[PDB]
Amino acid sequence: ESYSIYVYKVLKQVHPDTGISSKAMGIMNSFVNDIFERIAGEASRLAHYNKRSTITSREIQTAVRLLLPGELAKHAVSEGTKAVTKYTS
Amino acid sequence: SRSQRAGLQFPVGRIHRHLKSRTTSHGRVGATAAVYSAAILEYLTAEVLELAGNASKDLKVKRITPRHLQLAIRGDEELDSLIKA
Amino acid sequence: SGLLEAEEEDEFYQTTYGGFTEESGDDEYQGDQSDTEDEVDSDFDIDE
Repeated sequence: ESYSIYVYKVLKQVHPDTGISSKAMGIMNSFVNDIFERIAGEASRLAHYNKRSTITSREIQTAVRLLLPGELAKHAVSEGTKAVTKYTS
Repeated sequence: SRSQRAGLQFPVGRIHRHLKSRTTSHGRVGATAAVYSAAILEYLTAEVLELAGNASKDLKVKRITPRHLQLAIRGDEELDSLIKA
Repeated sequence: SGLLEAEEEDEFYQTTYGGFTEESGDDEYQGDQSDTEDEVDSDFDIDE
Protein backbone atom coordinates (compact mmCIF):
# COMPACT_ATOMS: atom_id res chain seq x y z
CA GLU A 1 0.00 0.00 0.00
CA SER A 2 1.20 3.61 0.30
CA TYR A 3 -0.05 6.04 2.95
CA SER A 4 3.04 8.10 3.87
CA ILE A 5 1.75 11.12 1.92
CA TYR A 6 -1.47 11.10 3.91
CA VAL A 7 0.61 10.54 7.05
CA TYR A 8 2.37 13.82 6.25
CA LYS A 9 -0.99 15.46 5.51
CA VAL A 10 -2.31 14.44 8.93
CA LEU A 11 0.96 15.66 10.46
CA LYS A 12 0.32 19.04 8.86
CA GLN A 13 -3.26 18.91 10.16
CA VAL A 14 -2.01 18.43 13.72
CA HIS A 15 1.29 20.23 13.01
CA PRO A 16 1.34 22.30 9.80
CA ASP A 17 5.01 23.10 10.50
CA THR A 18 6.41 19.72 11.64
CA GLY A 19 8.76 17.70 9.47
CA ILE A 20 9.62 14.06 9.96
CA SER A 21 12.38 11.64 8.91
CA SER A 22 12.11 8.63 6.61
CA LYS A 23 12.24 5.91 9.28
CA ALA A 24 9.86 7.87 11.52
CA MET A 25 7.19 7.73 8.81
CA GLY A 26 8.16 4.11 8.27
CA ILE A 27 7.28 3.57 11.93
CA MET A 28 4.03 5.46 11.37
CA ASN A 29 3.38 3.26 8.34
CA SER A 30 3.84 0.17 10.50
CA PHE A 31 1.70 1.60 13.33
CA VAL A 32 -1.18 2.72 11.11
CA ASN A 33 -0.99 -0.49 9.07
CA ASP A 34 -1.16 -2.70 12.15
CA ILE A 35 -4.03 -0.77 13.76
CA PHE A 36 -5.77 -0.78 10.38
CA GLU A 37 -5.23 -4.55 10.26
CA ARG A 38 -6.62 -4.99 13.78
CA ILE A 39 -9.75 -2.98 13.02
CA ALA A 40 -10.40 -4.62 9.65
CA GLY A 41 -9.81 -8.10 11.05
CA GLU A 42 -12.17 -7.55 13.97
CA ALA A 43 -14.81 -6.12 11.62
CA SER A 44 -14.51 -9.06 9.22
CA ARG A 45 -14.59 -11.44 12.20
CA LEU A 46 -17.91 -9.96 13.31
CA ALA A 47 -19.22 -10.00 9.73
CA HIS A 48 -18.26 -13.65 9.23
CA TYR A 49 -19.61 -14.62 12.65
CA ASN A 50 -22.86 -12.80 11.90
CA LYS A 51 -24.91 -13.32 8.77
CA ARG A 52 -23.60 -9.87 7.80
CA SER A 53 -21.43 -10.44 4.76
CA THR A 54 -20.95 -6.67 5.09
CA ILE A 55 -18.50 -4.74 7.23
CA THR A 56 -20.26 -1.49 8.20
CA SER A 57 -20.22 1.40 10.65
CA ARG A 58 -21.58 -1.07 13.20
CA GLU A 59 -18.69 -3.47 12.60
CA ILE A 60 -15.87 -0.92 12.71
CA GLN A 61 -17.46 0.82 15.71
CA THR A 62 -17.78 -2.41 17.70
CA ALA A 63 -14.21 -3.36 16.78
CA VAL A 64 -12.96 0.08 17.86
CA ARG A 65 -14.75 -0.21 21.20
CA LEU A 66 -13.45 -3.74 21.77
CA LEU A 67 -9.79 -3.14 20.89
CA LEU A 68 -8.90 0.39 21.95
CA PRO A 69 -8.31 1.18 25.66
CA GLY A 70 -11.14 3.29 27.06
CA GLU A 71 -10.78 6.97 26.18
CA LEU A 72 -8.95 5.97 23.00
CA ALA A 73 -11.90 3.76 22.06
CA LYS A 74 -14.34 6.60 22.76
CA HIS A 75 -12.39 9.07 20.63
CA ALA A 76 -11.92 6.60 17.78
CA VAL A 77 -15.61 5.71 17.78
CA SER A 78 -16.59 9.38 17.75
CA GLU A 79 -14.20 10.13 14.89
CA GLY A 80 -15.40 7.11 12.91
CA THR A 81 -19.02 8.16 13.38
CA LYS A 82 -18.21 11.74 12.39
CA ALA A 83 -16.38 10.64 9.24
CA VAL A 84 -19.11 8.17 8.31
CA THR A 85 -21.61 11.01 8.59
CA LYS A 86 -19.35 13.25 6.49
CA TYR A 87 -18.82 10.69 3.72
CA THR A 88 -22.38 9.36 3.60
CA SER A 89 -23.75 12.91 3.74
CA SER B 1 -11.60 12.30 -3.89
CA ARG B 2 -13.51 10.39 -1.22
CA SER B 3 -10.83 11.23 1.36
CA GLN B 4 -11.70 14.93 1.59
CA ARG B 5 -15.42 14.09 1.49
CA ALA B 6 -14.84 12.32 4.80
CA GLY B 7 -12.61 15.22 5.84
CA LEU B 8 -9.91 12.58 6.29
CA GLN B 9 -6.42 13.16 4.94
CA PHE B 10 -6.07 9.38 4.55
CA PRO B 11 -7.38 7.42 1.55
CA VAL B 12 -10.81 6.00 2.31
CA GLY B 13 -10.76 4.41 -1.14
CA ARG B 14 -7.46 2.53 -1.00
CA ILE B 15 -8.41 1.78 2.62
CA HIS B 16 -11.63 0.13 1.42
CA ARG B 17 -9.62 -1.79 -1.17
CA HIS B 18 -7.47 -3.13 1.67
CA LEU B 19 -10.60 -3.92 3.70
CA LYS B 20 -12.05 -5.95 0.83
CA SER B 21 -8.68 -7.69 0.60
CA ARG B 22 -8.96 -8.59 4.31
CA THR B 23 -12.55 -9.89 4.38
CA THR B 24 -13.93 -13.43 4.40
CA SER B 25 -15.62 -15.32 1.57
CA HIS B 26 -18.32 -13.13 0.01
CA GLY B 27 -17.34 -10.81 2.86
CA ARG B 28 -18.16 -7.28 1.78
CA VAL B 29 -17.29 -3.98 3.44
CA GLY B 30 -19.61 -1.00 3.54
CA ALA B 31 -18.48 2.47 2.58
CA THR B 32 -19.35 3.54 6.12
CA ALA B 33 -16.86 0.95 7.37
CA ALA B 34 -14.21 2.26 4.97
CA VAL B 35 -14.61 5.84 6.16
CA TYR B 36 -14.88 4.72 9.80
CA SER B 37 -11.57 2.88 9.55
CA ALA B 38 -9.96 5.82 7.77
CA ALA B 39 -11.26 8.18 10.46
CA ILE B 40 -10.06 6.12 13.42
CA LEU B 41 -6.71 5.80 11.64
CA GLU B 42 -6.53 9.55 11.01
CA TYR B 43 -7.40 10.32 14.63
CA LEU B 44 -4.89 7.83 16.02
CA THR B 45 -2.19 9.20 13.71
CA ALA B 46 -3.23 12.74 14.61
CA GLU B 47 -2.89 12.13 18.35
CA VAL B 48 0.36 10.21 17.88
CA LEU B 49 1.88 12.95 15.72
CA GLU B 50 0.49 15.65 18.02
CA LEU B 51 2.34 14.10 20.95
CA ALA B 52 5.37 13.30 18.75
CA GLY B 53 5.70 16.94 17.78
CA ASN B 54 5.13 17.52 21.50
CA ALA B 55 7.30 14.50 22.42
CA SER B 56 9.90 16.62 24.19
CA LYS B 57 10.41 18.74 27.29
CA ASP B 58 9.89 21.92 25.25
CA LEU B 59 6.69 20.35 23.80
CA LYS B 60 7.84 20.89 20.20
CA VAL B 61 9.84 18.59 17.92
CA LYS B 62 11.42 19.91 14.73
CA ARG B 63 11.57 16.50 13.04
CA ILE B 64 9.40 13.68 14.30
CA THR B 65 11.74 10.78 15.10
CA PRO B 66 11.24 7.16 16.23
CA ARG B 67 12.19 8.26 19.74
CA HIS B 68 9.57 11.01 19.60
CA LEU B 69 7.12 8.32 18.51
CA GLN B 70 7.96 6.10 21.47
CA LEU B 71 7.55 9.08 23.77
CA ALA B 72 4.22 10.02 22.17
CA ILE B 73 2.78 6.50 22.42
CA ARG B 74 4.40 5.30 25.66
CA GLY B 75 3.72 8.59 27.44
CA ASP B 76 0.21 8.35 25.99
CA GLU B 77 -0.33 5.25 28.10
CA GLU B 78 -3.67 4.81 26.33
CA LEU B 79 -1.68 4.46 23.11
CA ASP B 80 0.86 2.36 25.02
CA SER B 81 -1.85 -0.18 25.81
CA LEU B 82 -3.34 0.13 22.32
CA ILE B 83 -0.05 -0.62 20.56
CA LYS B 84 0.91 -3.31 23.08
CA ALA B 85 -2.47 -4.98 22.44
CA SER C 1 3.08 8.03 34.73
CA GLY C 2 6.07 9.22 32.73
CA LEU C 3 8.71 7.97 35.16
CA LEU C 4 6.95 4.72 36.13
CA GLU C 5 7.27 3.28 32.62
CA ALA C 6 10.87 4.54 32.37
CA GLU C 7 12.21 2.78 35.47
CA GLU C 8 11.04 -0.49 33.91
CA GLU C 9 12.29 -1.89 30.62
CA ASP C 10 10.43 -0.88 27.44
CA GLU C 11 11.71 -3.87 25.46
CA PHE C 12 8.41 -3.98 23.57
CA TYR C 13 9.07 -0.48 22.24
CA GLN C 14 12.70 -1.36 21.51
CA THR C 15 11.46 -3.94 18.96
CA THR C 16 8.40 -2.08 17.62
CA TYR C 17 8.33 -1.03 13.94
CA GLY C 18 12.02 -1.56 13.33
CA GLY C 19 12.73 0.11 16.66
CA PHE C 20 11.78 3.47 18.13
CA THR C 21 15.35 4.58 18.89
CA GLU C 22 17.13 7.34 17.00
CA GLU C 23 19.33 6.11 14.15
CA SER C 24 21.46 7.47 11.32
CA GLY C 25 20.72 7.76 7.62
CA ASP C 26 17.18 8.97 8.31
CA ASP C 27 16.41 11.53 5.61
CA GLU C 28 13.50 13.91 5.97
CA TYR C 29 10.92 11.87 4.08
CA GLN C 30 10.98 13.28 0.55
CA GLY C 31 7.72 12.06 -0.94
CA ASP C 32 5.75 9.28 -2.59
CA GLN C 33 6.97 6.51 -4.85
CA SER C 34 4.62 8.06 -7.44
CA ASP C 35 1.52 6.52 -5.84
CA THR C 36 0.26 9.37 -3.65
CA GLU C 37 -3.13 9.67 -5.35
CA ASP C 38 -5.91 7.68 -3.72
CA GLU C 39 -7.63 4.88 -5.63
CA VAL C 40 -10.86 2.87 -5.43
CA ASP C 41 -12.57 -0.06 -7.13
CA SER C 42 -16.10 -0.35 -8.49
CA ASP C 43 -17.75 -1.47 -5.23
CA PHE C 44 -17.31 1.37 -2.71
CA ASP C 45 -20.85 2.80 -3.02
CA ILE C 46 -22.42 -0.65 -2.46
CA ASP C 47 -25.31 -0.52 -0.01
CA GLU C 48 -25.10 -1.67 3.61
